[PDB]
Amino acid sequence: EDLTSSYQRLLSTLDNGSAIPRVTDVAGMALPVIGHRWIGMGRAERSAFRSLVYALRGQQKPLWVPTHADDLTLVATVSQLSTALDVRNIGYARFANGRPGRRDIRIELYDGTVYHRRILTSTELDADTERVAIDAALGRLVEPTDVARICFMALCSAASDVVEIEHVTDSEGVATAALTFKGVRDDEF
Amino acid sequence: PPLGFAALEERTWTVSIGTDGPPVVNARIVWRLQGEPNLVLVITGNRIIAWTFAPDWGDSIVERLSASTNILQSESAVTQRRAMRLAPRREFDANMYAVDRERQLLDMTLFGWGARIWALPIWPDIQLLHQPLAAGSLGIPCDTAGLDFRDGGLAMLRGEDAFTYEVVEVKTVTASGLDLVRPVQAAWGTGSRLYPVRTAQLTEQPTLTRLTDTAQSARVSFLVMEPSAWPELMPATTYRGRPVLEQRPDESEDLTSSYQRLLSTLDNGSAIPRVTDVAGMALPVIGHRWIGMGRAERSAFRSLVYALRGQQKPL
Amino acid sequence: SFNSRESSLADGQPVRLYQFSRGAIRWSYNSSDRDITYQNQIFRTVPGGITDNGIICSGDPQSDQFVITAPADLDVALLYKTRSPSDAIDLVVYDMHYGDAEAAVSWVGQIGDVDWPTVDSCRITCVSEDELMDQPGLTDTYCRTCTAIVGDHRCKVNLVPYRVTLTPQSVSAWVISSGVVAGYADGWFTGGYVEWQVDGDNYDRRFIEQHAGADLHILGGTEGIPAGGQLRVYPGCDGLAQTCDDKFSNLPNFRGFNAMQGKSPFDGDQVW
Amino acid sequence: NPGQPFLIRSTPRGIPETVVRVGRIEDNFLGDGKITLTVVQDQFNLPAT
Amino acid sequence: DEDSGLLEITQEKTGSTSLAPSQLIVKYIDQIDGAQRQIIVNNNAVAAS
Ligand SMILES: [Fe+3]
Repeated sequence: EDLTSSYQRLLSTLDNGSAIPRVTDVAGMALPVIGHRWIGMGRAERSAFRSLVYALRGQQKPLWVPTHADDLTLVATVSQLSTALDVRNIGYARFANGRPGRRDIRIELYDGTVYHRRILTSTELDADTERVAIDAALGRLVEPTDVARICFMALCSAASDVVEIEHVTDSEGVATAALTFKGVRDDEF
Repeated sequence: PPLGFAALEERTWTVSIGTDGPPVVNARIVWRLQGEPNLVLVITGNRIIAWTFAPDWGDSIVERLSASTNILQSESAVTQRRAMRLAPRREFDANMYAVDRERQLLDMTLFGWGARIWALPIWPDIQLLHQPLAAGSLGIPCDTAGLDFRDGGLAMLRGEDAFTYEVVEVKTVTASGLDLVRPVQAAWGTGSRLYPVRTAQLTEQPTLTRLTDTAQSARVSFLVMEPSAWPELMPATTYRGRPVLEQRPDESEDLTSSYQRLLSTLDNGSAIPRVTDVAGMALPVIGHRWIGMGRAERSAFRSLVYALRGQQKPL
Repeated sequence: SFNSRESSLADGQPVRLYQFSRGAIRWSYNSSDRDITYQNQIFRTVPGGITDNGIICSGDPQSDQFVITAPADLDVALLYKTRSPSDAIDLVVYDMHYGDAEAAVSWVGQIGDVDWPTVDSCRITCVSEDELMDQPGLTDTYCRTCTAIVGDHRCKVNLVPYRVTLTPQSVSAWVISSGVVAGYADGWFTGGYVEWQVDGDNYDRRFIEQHAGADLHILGGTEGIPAGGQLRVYPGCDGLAQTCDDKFSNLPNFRGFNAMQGKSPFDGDQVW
Repeated sequence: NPGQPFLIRSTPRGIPETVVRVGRIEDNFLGDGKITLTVVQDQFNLPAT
Repeated sequence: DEDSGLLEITQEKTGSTSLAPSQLIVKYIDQIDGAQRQIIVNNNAVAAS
């Protein structure tokens, strides 16, 4: 089932009168909302999902919810010790220059090894290429041909406490459920 | 900054204004020198980001004109009208797509700029250049008949991709071109699109639906925060000093009529009700539909709508 | 045409204008989406709009308030954010229709209270002159002291000769110190007030708790006092007859009753 | 204005031309556009004898 | 009037006549001596009913 995303904001106090309204950003921060679906096809997966649901305790316990997009694509290989990842210019510097949300990276190499990094600051280099920085190292030299996706990470928690576990066949069978996660400012800040 | 000025020497710096910064430009640059009172150069303005996404035209784009007119009627069928907003608020509803290099740009722009003023191009007013525009030329000779072009407005050239674009300030309309104050710094040949630009804001953040790994369809809705001046013209025919609607409505969708009455005070108890005619007059209600199939008809309809001012002006 | 437009059934284009005036400074605002020029005065357009709740004239000052809603960044209301201005901001409300140069006066009054319920809005409560009739009117007591504020219309004492213009030496949280006043006897300035120019022909006034040597104590703190601005300081009268005559020689106008009688009735019990 | 007398007629209600004196006033020039008045019949007079 | 500037009249307040007083006592002070004095005002028509 096709899924979409939204940027929920505390954008109240629109203050509409008769002439013209005016919207003020109380916080100037965007918390993304992401939907999730999964298929069990097994007792172990269903038990793990139930344990996860119990651990969540509704919206209380947060957890990172990586996306699965392809926002960033490499245009030049990066040495293992280099921290100057080069990506296609997508206006990142003007929009994203270091702030909570959209400042985490998952390399997700072809083999299967995934590296979690932390953006520090992005600088504009060219109308087509940039030199976004990272926190520390990459692990090895990776060419642009050996990257699948980047899938910006973001801390999120459940948006609706109620969870529907649609049992179809049996405990040892297929099952369906839907979950929605919303960004939240947490993790000591 | 510390640098001597030679006698009879004029040093002209290049004040480069970037595109990234706080929305409100509140700058006070001070040129302080010994034995001279401070000569502060104050730079003021605002920073805006233009909407450079082309929405597909598979589904009709809906333009909404809304105004406020609170009317109160007495016991008799007499109405006094108090049209409130002189310039109706304009809302645009459309659907769009983003696949190659536009999905990530759209996501970044929405996350960053969010609920802030945009520079929305008028998609229904698309226009194609007839002759190439030389770089640095002042003035774009193009049709301006029944277009949303106003003196001191904005214009936005576009190319095949989102990146290929540039915004200029239009001084006046000569009925054949657009007088410009700043020369164009890049030349686009025939085929580049021309769009009128009006300030707009995201009424509600679109709910993005994922189609595949890199693909998202959005239902973007925009509201313009600037008055939309337009001539107000009524139908040529006149009857008893009032306009007459001579247009024949479209019959594609069946239409009905009703006789609305101020038939309140039914006074239903338990035994039997009894309805009293406060005024004993019937005011009919009629529906109307039309098809433009032309720029002139659409301009005339817009002028009629502006002249109506909601329920205020009768005909 | 204003009355004709009001009676008109199709030309109704209401627009409400507000004029906030404080002496030589005027603030003009309009509720429409574009500026309006009236009587050579242009009214600014506030992003977000300015609107009221209605006018009530029921004869009860407590109930007939006028409420104004406007953004939190409104210039006239911004003054009240830190401290209420000493002078009252008179407000006059006009009514006019777009395209007509004639306007009618609807409401006249002064600011009564201002608050900022939300960051995106501000509520102003405007009061009429009728509310000033709730306070008592006795204003008379047979006590020893003067019972008159120095400089009032009853004391008839001219304070202009006693005006002292000075630049403060140092300003602290609660104390403003100046060496010029150090040459006066302790308590010379006690009971006086300090006035200085804020903008145009309007001054803000502050009373003095006590004067001792070179240090002056300001009631309610010294916040808002410019550290280098010019300040005018007037003395204060204790109210005692000896104080009134020795310092100001205004004994003939002394409104107090020092030694006429404290209790003596003519219908008591025993005179001795 | 308060205390100002004026005439009111409403044939459907069966009320002939009547002289009334204004009482409480509550008008709304902007927004609802509702001007509501409370009036009383004119019966105030101070005889000289 | 309804067509001359009247929108709607809701309250009627027909009132009553059997109630209300028949005798009224007015107390006043004479400034010549400052002694309390009173006068009596009667409503014969209402009093009979
Ligand atoms: Fe005195």
